[PDB]
Amino acid sequence: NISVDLETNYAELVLDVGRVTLGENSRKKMKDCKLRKKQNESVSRAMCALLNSGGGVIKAEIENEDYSYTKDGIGLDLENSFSNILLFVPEYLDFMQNGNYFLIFVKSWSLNTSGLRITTLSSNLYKRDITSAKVMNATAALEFLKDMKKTRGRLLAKRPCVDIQEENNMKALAGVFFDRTELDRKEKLTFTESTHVEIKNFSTEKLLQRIKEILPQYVSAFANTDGGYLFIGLNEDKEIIGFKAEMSDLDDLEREIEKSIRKMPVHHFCMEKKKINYSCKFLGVYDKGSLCGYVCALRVERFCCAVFAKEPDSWHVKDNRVMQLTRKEWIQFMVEAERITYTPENLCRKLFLQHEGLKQLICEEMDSVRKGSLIFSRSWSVDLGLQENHKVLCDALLISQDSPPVLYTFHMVQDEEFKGYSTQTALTLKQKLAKIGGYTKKVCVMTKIFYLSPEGMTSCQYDLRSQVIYPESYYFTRRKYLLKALFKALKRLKSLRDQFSFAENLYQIIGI
Amino acid sequence: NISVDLETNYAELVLDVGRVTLGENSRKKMKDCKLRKKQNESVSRAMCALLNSGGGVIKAEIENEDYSYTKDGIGLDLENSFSNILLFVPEYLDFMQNGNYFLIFVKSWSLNTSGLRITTLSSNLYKRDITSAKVMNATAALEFLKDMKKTRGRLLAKRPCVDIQEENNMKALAGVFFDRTELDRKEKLTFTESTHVEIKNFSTEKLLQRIKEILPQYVSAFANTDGGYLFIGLNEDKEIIGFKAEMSDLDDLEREIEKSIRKMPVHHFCMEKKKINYSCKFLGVYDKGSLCGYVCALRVERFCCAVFAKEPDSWHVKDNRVMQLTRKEWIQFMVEAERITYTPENLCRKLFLQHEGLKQLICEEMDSVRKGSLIFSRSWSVDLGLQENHKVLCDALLISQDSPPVLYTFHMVQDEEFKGYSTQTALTLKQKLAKIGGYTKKVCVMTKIFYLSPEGMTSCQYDLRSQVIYPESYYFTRRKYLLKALFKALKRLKSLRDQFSFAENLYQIIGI
Amino acid sequence: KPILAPEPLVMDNLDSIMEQLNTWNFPIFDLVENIGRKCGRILSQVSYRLFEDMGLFEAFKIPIREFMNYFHALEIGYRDIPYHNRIHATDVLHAVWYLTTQPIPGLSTVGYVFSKTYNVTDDKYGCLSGNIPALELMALYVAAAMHDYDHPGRTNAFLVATSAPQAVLYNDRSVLENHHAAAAWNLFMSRPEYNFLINLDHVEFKHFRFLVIEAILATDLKKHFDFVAKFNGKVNDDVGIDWTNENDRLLVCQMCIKLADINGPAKCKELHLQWTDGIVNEFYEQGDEEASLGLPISPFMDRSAPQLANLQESFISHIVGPLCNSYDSAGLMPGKWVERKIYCQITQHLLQNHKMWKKVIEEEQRLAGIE
Amino acid sequence: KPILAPEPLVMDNLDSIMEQLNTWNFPIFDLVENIGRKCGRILSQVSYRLFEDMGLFEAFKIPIREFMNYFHALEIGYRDIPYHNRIHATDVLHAVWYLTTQPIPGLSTVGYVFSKTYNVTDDKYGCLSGNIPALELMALYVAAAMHDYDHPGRTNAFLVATSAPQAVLYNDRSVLENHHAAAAWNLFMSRPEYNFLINLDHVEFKHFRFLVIEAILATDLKKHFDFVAKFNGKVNDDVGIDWTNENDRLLVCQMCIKLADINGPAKCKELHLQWTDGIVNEFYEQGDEEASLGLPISPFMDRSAPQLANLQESFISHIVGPLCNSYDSAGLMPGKWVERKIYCQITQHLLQNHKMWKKVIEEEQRLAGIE
Ligand SMILES: [C][C]N([C][C])C1=[C][C]=C(C2=N[N]C(=O)[C][C]2[C])[C]=C1N([O])=O
Ligand SMILES: [C][C]N([C][C])C1=[C][C]=C(C2=N[N]C(=O)[C][C]2[C])[C]=C1N([O])=O
Ligand SMILES: [Mg+2]
Ligand SMILES: [Mg+2]
Ligand SMILES: [Mn+2]
Ligand SMILES: [Mn+2]
Ligand SMILES: [Zn+2]
Ligand SMILES: [Zn+2]
Repeated sequence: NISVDLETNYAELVLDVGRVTLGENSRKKMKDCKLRKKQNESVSRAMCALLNSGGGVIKAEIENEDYSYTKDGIGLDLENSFSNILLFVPEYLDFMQNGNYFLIFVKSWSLNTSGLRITTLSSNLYKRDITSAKVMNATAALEFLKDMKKTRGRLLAKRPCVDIQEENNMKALAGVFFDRTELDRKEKLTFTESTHVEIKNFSTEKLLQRIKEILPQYVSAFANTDGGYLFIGLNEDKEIIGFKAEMSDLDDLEREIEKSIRKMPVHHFCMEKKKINYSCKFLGVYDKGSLCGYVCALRVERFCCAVFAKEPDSWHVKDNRVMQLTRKEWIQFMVEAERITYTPENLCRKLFLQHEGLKQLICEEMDSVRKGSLIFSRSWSVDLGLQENHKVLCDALLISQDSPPVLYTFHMVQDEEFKGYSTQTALTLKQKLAKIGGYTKKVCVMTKIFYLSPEGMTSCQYDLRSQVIYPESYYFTRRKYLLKALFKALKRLKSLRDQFSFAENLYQIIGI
Repeated sequence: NISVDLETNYAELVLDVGRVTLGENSRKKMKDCKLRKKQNESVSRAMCALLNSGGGVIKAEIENEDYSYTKDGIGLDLENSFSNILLFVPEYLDFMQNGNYFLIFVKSWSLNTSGLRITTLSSNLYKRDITSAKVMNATAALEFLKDMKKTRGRLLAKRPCVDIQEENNMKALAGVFFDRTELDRKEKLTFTESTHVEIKNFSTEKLLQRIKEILPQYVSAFANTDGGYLFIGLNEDKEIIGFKAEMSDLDDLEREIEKSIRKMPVHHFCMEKKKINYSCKFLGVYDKGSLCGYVCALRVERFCCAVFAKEPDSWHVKDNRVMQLTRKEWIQFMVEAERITYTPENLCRKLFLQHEGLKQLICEEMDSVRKGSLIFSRSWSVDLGLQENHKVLCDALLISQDSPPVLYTFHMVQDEEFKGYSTQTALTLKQKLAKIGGYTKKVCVMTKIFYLSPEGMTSCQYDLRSQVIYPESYYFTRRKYLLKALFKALKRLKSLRDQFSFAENLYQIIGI
Repeated sequence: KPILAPEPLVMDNLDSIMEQLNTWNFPIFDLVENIGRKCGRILSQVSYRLFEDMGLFEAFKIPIREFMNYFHALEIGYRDIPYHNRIHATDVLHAVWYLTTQPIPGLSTVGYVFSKTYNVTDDKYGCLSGNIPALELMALYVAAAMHDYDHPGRTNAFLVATSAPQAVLYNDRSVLENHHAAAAWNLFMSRPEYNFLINLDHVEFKHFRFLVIEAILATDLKKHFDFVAKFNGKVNDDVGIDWTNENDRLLVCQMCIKLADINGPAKCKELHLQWTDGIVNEFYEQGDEEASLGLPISPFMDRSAPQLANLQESFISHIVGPLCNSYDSAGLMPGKWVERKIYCQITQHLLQNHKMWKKVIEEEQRLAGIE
Repeated sequence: KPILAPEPLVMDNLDSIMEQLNTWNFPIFDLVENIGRKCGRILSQVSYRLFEDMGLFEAFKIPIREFMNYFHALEIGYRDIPYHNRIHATDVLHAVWYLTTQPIPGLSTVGYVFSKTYNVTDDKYGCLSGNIPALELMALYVAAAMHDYDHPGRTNAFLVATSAPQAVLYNDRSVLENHHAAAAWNLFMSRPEYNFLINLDHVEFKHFRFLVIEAILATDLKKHFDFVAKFNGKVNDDVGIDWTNENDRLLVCQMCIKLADINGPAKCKELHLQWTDGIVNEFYEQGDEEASLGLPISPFMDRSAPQLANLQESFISHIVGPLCNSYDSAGLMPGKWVERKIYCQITQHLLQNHKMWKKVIEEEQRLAGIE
């Protein structure tokens, strides 16, 4: 239920997440917890998609009335989700209540010391923290996947006769308990939970519902850490209780368990693909010579590679659609590493000689700039990998320290509007600077459209800066870092020919 | 209250943490929560010290009686602490109930994809997660410190006239509220908590106690993120209540705040050292023309470098003492990057010719080894950086795939015992292999001591393997990786002369 | 005095034995006996056969007369030393041709030139000729022909230690390889009759010269571990080998020529033993010269106390072994599918030779211990 | 025909001007005028003065006669080309001496050799002579004396493009630097009368030769950015520069000789203008030769359309600028404490010259735009 807003004036991806309740008191008093969780999930998915797609804006309609951002705030759950996604919220997120809408400006995710290339809401990889199954965080999942990739996946020793107790004792006792043909009610176990033992108690009515939900995560945790045994039908005090069921109920439960396990995504880093090796058994419980119920024992063998409880919860924006990253793409991202200067001189001279009014317009525009660089191109859209527009005479990109980058589009057609072309070019330029360029600060690109009359009259048809508003952090940029990011992006896009005035003469003499 | 056990037979650092209650039910039913927290803290400190000091054993006396590890377990709080310290508990920790003691075998911390060089219980660096002050985890602290180190630390822009609300509005409102000479009781604020605003309500009796406790973390969070304002004396509904106090009480509170702020550790990455810029103000609250109480407003300016609420909680073992890492050492660790083969041939030939029984003893010992490498030295203690023992004839290190490394000590003195020397040498060798060598798997070193009679009689005075017991994971080692780690450790210790039989002749011919 | 090739450019009596140019264990010494040691036309004839098989004569419009003249002059340049003679050059050229042209299991293929002994219809095999441009392949073949030109029979260490004029000229930096490349290119540019690349443009000639020089300089064993480490780092990368990158193709060609220069241990028993005998004879001559000059005798170069088995075992385990392992792990090693597993003759021969040398060393040690 | 030095090894008439050897802006051209262009004894006398100041004559028991003979032969070897003559060699030797010996603010000091113009009592200053061994310093000085020996007045690109014999000999890999080092060492080893290092053992002589060759080869501008990047990576490391490491000391010496080779823009206005005039005269001669040969005229080498200001501005902003910035950031730049801030004459002179060239370029552009 997240759609890309195509009617916005911003030169960036704007994701509309629908009506969202905002404010700490307003959100904590929401009667429908399902709606609150759905709104939180939508906002988190939009934020993850923008982080993975070069940054943008999340636009949310303020559902609650009489909401003031200064007086009410955002909401504890939303802030917790943002903190989970991002280590430093102020470095990436900006908040703005514009009229009836709430805008979250999200900077693109940048590679850092952690080594993460993308952001994930939940990797859905589980491990065993001695007794608990926990979903690996981004760093833990990264380490696990890289270790498995590096190694293409993943008898007894004589010891002194000393009476010791280890986890192997619990595992052996659980294995012996697994092979028992029948069980006696109200008997105590000789083992407890460990890295290889999990014990849960479920009601008969909720057993089928919870098998589809909690079994995948425990199976993933066992297959990821060391395998183990899951016992269903034992209370807190390790007393055998079981659940009452018929033979048909046992068959249906076994089928549901098989379907749930086979539904679990699996990624293999080895040459020999393997299935999840599991064994499901039902042990009858006899009380006073009569069958009380059944205990479900599931033995999960150690798996060679990654086992997912669900598909990894990572999102991005492709073809103006918010799409969840496929398992293969997510794995590839995780495990695989990565005055005023007028250039180029020849193109600037040609443009100024062919069109006299263009030079005057450029001088008038640049008289208000303290220091910066202006780069001309026949079509900046082509250099960014988009389709060429032959009606546009030329494009100019201005990079200055006191102002955000500005793209100047010039056209000779009086009765045609080039707002969409310029907006798309600016959006693509911002995305390339953020991701390919390597720029690690908040950046926005403004657009200015001019009509060049044959008689030399110049008019500013469209000025983006006067129609959109950004947080102040977006209005101050680092000129040197912007130029470096632009150079890197142009080099990686195979469109770097003469944009930067390097001393070719000097390097040619030297031989570099 | 953690001491290094010098009476143990293990060839590793054994830390005694005193009596510890174990078992899930036993620990959850402990009447004294202070004692339980103290035991958890001691175990965590010992584990961190062993992780930072090359691994070892934590020995804890089982306080509760009739405790069985297989039947009872460990304890939820201890497992949570271990999970917080270590991403993958089974990779580093082994548990063994030996008689009346509980042994936690801890592997040394190894550099991984996360980039962490040491383990920290709590970095004590706080940041602002929109409304909350949270202690930076290891990855967040690493990123923050590296970013500050790289940069040697850390006006208005014209925008369209659009009625918008941002965090700057809350900051400005809080600043205006800060400068108010007097306040009116039961009036509502125009702002709420944000990245720069924190609002807390404290009782008069607990105010002095909580100033020494919670003020440092909020001050650290503000100085680390963007500065801000802390307001004490406002209830949940943002109504001005205040606390009743006298002028002497205000002076004492101001002195306590100043002492608490000046006590906070500060590390500077810049050339110009600076203090924490803070301003404390007391605003009177007037109700019906009478002074009700006072509101404490603390403005913390943005700080240039790291601000600590307390010293970073990282530990290690030095000079057989468990010492907390100093702030400088912790910062340096965080921000600054890093058949049978008989060698050497000449030394082996000399030892075999000088002592005839030594060759027979070596052959008898190695007849039971399928494949491995035996390295002889005049004194393996010297090669590890320790003091030389002239009474020891020679030392031999055996590396085999089916057995853990074994150090063979040979002596000609019948009436003297070399158990301590051999144990210390094995401990140092294990530590060097784990940390300097780069070995990333669980490793233990056994010792065997032999007496070489002048007539050629050989007797095994001490056999470590028959007297100590390890988890099975320690009895299987990777021979190639062990040899690589030993080579790296010897190279970094400037004691690599002829231990490995490289083809010097071939390299000399080639010229390498 | 231009060294012009003999008037018959093609020798018909060899046409039978050239039919065995498609197998790794090429009986090169039988070809030397058939042609004759006096004339020394082996390298020219083998190069002509390989160029005809590739078709580089028609691809680049290479004149036959100039090509034959220059390769005959190159043959004359090689000295009659036990190992680094024209026979070694012919062997290295045949080995690079075999590595580039023969089918490689699982190698995907993308002007380009294919050998006449390769089956393009089959889709389960590939060849390096289908991923490396024809100009680069010709550069690799020419460099292999030039890899050890004008070799003095002495190692780099001997020249550096004795302060030989060649060592002083190149400042003790890859003396042998620099000398070989410089002498080969000086011979090529000395006479107009040796210019078989007249049909190449100025830029193509410069690129060809750069590739040939890089490939020749890659044959130095002092930088062997550097090349091995660089190749392993490039292969272990998730990107892998990129055949659209000039640097990756240059590295692949350098690895091919390096592997072909030390292919002797990877052959059958007879060829390996003959090459070992030649190299140890050269070592013995060098050691005799060292003894005459008064310098200490280098290891393995003492005729009085031979260590041939130790030298061969060390060379296989340290130099040839890791290089072959890296080349096979990259996936460029020729082989066949066995029915799915891959069978490589080169790796099997290397393992057999290493086992033979280990057995010889163990027997010698046992005999010494008995006495 | 050995080129023996003149019988008077020490010239007394120069003793006054040598007193100004302790300042960066050494009037070298006045010394050339005083000595005389015919004899060309400037480099020998300056080297003798510097060696006496260091005391390397007594430290290594260096014979005076052999040293003077070899340095006179080295002077004779330098050709009378506008820039790369013996005057440039003397300037580079003086610059390396100044960089190594003069006080450096904040440089901690650890046989070793100290200059007679350095105050060891003060603890607020340091010198590179206190952290670099005497053998390495002597190697650096000798390499600076040998850095551009037998220079033909042409760039590497010109030699490569024209297929000069020197380019073919060194396979288009650092032709000029390899030629300089090889010719210097061949001259050193040609005559027994030039052997002033007879008192060094075999290992020390080999290490000295290696250091000299590395320093000479570091002067190539084609690898300038490689050295700059390596030095920046080493300095930005938390470990920093380790003076107990041989590789770090070698890199420091290479950086010193590289900075001294292009020290011209870092001098006063008069010396900078004279060196610029010399280098542009050499460029004009090279461009005339290119026009005669029919090749396109290289940039900045067209006498008809000079671009001296553009060339100097580009050279300062791209080559000298980053190198000086890296050297100063490492902390090895000489300077003085101002009362605490550090004042460096070299950096100030470089900034002033860059501003002068920018002003000249702006004036020329304005004049062109007016017309
Ligand atoms: C000249 C290169 N080299 C001498 C250092 C050398 C040449 C040939 C062989 C060689 N040995 N065994 C064979 O089977 C034939 C060739 C490959 C080995 C070496 N080497 O490094 O010792
Ligand atoms: C031969 C090196 N080089 C030509 C490529 C060169 C030499 C000298 C100078 C030079 N220019 N300005 C001066 O002031 C004197 C010297 C440093 C510049 C260059 N160069 O790279 O163009
Ligand atoms: Mg060779
Ligand atoms: Mg030079
Ligand atoms: Mn060869
Ligand atoms: Mn020079
Ligand atoms: Zn698998
Ligand atoms: Zn600071």
